Amino acid sequence: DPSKLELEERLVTVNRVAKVVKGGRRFRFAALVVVGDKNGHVGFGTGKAQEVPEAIRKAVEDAKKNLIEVPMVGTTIPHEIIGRFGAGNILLKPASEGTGVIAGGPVRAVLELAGVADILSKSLGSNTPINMIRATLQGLSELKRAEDVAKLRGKSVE
Amino acid sequence: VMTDPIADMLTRIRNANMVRHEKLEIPASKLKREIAEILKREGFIRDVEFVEDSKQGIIRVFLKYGQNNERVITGLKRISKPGLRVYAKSNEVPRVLNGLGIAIISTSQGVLTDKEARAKQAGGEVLAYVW
Amino acid sequence: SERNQRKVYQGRVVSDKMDKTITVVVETYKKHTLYGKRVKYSKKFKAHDENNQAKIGDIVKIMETRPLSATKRFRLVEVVEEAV
Amino acid sequence: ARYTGPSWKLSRRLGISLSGTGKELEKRPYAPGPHGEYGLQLQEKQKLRHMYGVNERQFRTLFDKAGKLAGKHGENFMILLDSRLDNVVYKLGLARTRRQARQLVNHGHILVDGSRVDIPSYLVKPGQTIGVREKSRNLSIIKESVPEYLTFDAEKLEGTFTRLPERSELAPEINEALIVEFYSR
Amino acid sequence: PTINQLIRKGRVSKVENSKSPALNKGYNSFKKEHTNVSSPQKRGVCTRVGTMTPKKPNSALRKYARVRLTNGIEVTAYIPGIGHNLQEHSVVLIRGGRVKDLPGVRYHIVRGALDTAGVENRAQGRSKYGTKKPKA
Amino acid sequence: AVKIRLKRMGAKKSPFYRIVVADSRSPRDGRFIETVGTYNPVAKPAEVKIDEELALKWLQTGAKPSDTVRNLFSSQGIMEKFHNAKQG
RNA sequence: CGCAUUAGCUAGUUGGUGAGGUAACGGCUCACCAAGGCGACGAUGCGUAGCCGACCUGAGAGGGUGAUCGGCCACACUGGGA
RNA sequence: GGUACCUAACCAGAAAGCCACGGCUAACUACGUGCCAGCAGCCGCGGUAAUACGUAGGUGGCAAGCGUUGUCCGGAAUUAUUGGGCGUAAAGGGCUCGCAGGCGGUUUCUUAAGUCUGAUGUGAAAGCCCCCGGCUCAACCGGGGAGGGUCAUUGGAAACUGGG
Repeated sequence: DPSKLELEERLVTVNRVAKVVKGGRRFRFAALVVVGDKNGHVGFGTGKAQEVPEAIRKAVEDAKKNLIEVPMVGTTIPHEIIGRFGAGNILLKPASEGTGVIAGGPVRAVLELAGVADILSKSLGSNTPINMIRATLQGLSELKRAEDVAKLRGKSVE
Repeated sequence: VMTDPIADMLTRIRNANMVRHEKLEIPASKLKREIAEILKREGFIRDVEFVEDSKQGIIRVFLKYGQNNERVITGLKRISKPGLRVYAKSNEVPRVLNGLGIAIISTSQGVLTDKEARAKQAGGEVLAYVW
Repeated sequence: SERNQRKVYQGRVVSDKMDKTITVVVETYKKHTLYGKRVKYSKKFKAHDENNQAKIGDIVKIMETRPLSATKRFRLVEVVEEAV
Repeated sequence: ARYTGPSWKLSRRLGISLSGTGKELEKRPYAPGPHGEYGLQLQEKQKLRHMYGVNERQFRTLFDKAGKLAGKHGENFMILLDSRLDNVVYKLGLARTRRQARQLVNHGHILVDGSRVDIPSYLVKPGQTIGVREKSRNLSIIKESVPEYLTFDAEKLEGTFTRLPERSELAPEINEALIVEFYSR
Repeated sequence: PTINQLIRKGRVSKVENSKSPALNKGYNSFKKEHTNVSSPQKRGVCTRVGTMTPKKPNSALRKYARVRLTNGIEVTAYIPGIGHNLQEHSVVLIRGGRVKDLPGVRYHIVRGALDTAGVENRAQGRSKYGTKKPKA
Repeated sequence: AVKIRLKRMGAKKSPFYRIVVADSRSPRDGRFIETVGTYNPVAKPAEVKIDEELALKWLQTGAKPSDTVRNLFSSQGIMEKFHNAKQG
């Protein structure tokens, strides 16, 4: 849900894209955007428009519809993951306090808006920003919370 | 021909678990029985039952799904393989998903989990990871 | 104190054709450095056998000695298992 | 080298008061010249460097040395930087600016446990007593000119570094994480 | 590949050959053979000095020299800067640096070193052109 | 012969020595048998530290101390311990 | 270490029996007898290289180097002998 | 070597350059030039509004240095063991039969070569790292320690792999 959280947005990129028509070419602006509370909710959008500022506003709305919840133990994630989304392939390893967000490009946008402060990362695959962020979010969706596992397994968190 | 029976058991689980089957039936062995006993004691499976036969036996495993049809087993990997074994020292005994998952180590002390083995200060053949 | 020990190796005979001289082979598993798979390595050794006891096929023990020729640095100790 | 140039345009470029007073940013809080992520990381490093007034090579090595300590890398990196004697002199109030505090040290007016230290970049340790030398007890600039990690006595003109700061005492304008990021490239 | 296949026939790394291969020889007069010694510049004698046409879509007269190096290799070099004093028989110093648009030109003549004079009336990027600091 | 002597370590105008047992033919700062202690003549007073058990082990094997080493042993009371051992 | 666009190589060679020689074991040498020996786990040939503690780079695995300092080897116009 | 260091007197006096500024990449305007002169690592830039050519002012990054070239490693999960692949992108032997080699169902006993574990010996010094201590600081230097073996020797455990 997005109307109770107060989200910062970040523009990842804006490509000019181009459809062939009878008398030439229709150019639009495809804005890719991450948004997050900086307290464990992040998500991204695209917008396409004829002018850049609108393409961004469309993308921001889109990101607010498609948020996810990031599990966070301290200032890091619970455990190592490799988030794949077609050729996108992001390793995410948990890190000690004071490490900082050692991560690259789009992946950084996601993690910094998510509100992870200490993480290692590496783009092991494609760097096409859409599928890098997809992959990153696949990763963050597949992080397991240690309380939730303990209830699954019928054990203590200890 | 069958080369890794342990891998096969892990794969059988993985596959059954993927199509949320209720139960599956694995041709038995002593080590497969021990693996399955671990999975139960760690709460990756509901039950295991041993059916005896003229051939090798059968292990019936009963998969464990939480409410919301959530899988308890996310994954299982074979580590030591026939075509390249892997052994761990006691200090190098692997943590799996930073403690949420498990590693099954065949040791002289016995077939243990990572927690188990690390307490007894043992290493051994790292059979599989389960998370 | 007691004597220090020479190296002992249990191997298989692979020639007896030389006079008083067997060519034993020792097969051991050396790890590959990079991969970690163990690989069968064979090391032949010439050993000295005074009475020509050991024959091609036999599983013999040998012990290191002073050089007994250009190549022989071992003597036959025992014939642990005979050939078929 | 040291930077001897204008002190204000640095404040104005960074968009913080490096003096701590505000006065560089009273009339023209915008970048020098006619046009008033890598950027922000660099901005933050240049913030902290220009504040304390050290050259990059010495700053990058003071950061490498702080990494070896136990805790947060950025946090411990600010702590040593604060321990520098020119800064401790400036914090004890023996000098009006860090550039005066440097010159105080560099020209050998300062004592550390009774003995002359003429090195701004000297890294002062807890227990150590900063003082003025007897030739320079009546310097104009000292008479003219305090946190809790320090203690001072304006009668005797001698202070003490009683503890390490702790980070809440240090400059809160600085996002040290960014500088730890700056260096991780 | 399978592990066993790697044990048998391992991985083979590629060869990464020099961007500047005339710098990477020497020459031994007494033995009459090439040495294999990397150098950061070389000396050589201009056998010809002229102009070349760049490959399209670029267009200019690009000032080159045809140099015979100390190691006895003969190489085309570019002559950077505006305006130069190289004739045949000038002793020059070549560095590494291909000129992208000139097919055959893998080296730049160093301005201000040996017989190559500095660029006249240059005032920014002087060091790159071998030019002394104008005032005093 | 085996000697006990000083090996020069330290830096240009600040020598520091380790007292090493060494064959005579070995190069001064090169090959040695055992380290016996350390002499820092630069400090005031010259800081000397010697591990007797070895020093005596090697005196009684008949390693001869170099002139300065001899005098360093004297001041710690080794040479006495060595002389009294040959009697009692 | 590289090379199979190097596959055979060896005939004091491999072993034996004596003697000689050496500080010393030993084809080390010689005579005689035997036919051996090595090699697709790469012999042999060709090319390249002093080796190591270390050093540089790297998250690490690894790659690269082997200046200075320390160890070991080799060499001293060139080939050979005492 | 009257050298370090120290004390006294005098003077801001004698002591800042270098590269860059379209993007990558920190930091922009004007004039000149007009596919020319030139720039360039790459994408490329230059035919009248050139933030990319040359100059000037400024700005930026460093600083007694700053750039350039060469060479090595990284970035290159880019020879991939860690860590890649092979329908169509490079990549399934034309197909067999097979020697070596690699790999091997289930139970139990046993050995213990693998494997795990203990002790001992050794893996020089210096170095690296750690903790201290000395030079006004640092570099440097020193002391104590740690690390490092496909290591030797000798005891244990026995599930797994290998014998029997």
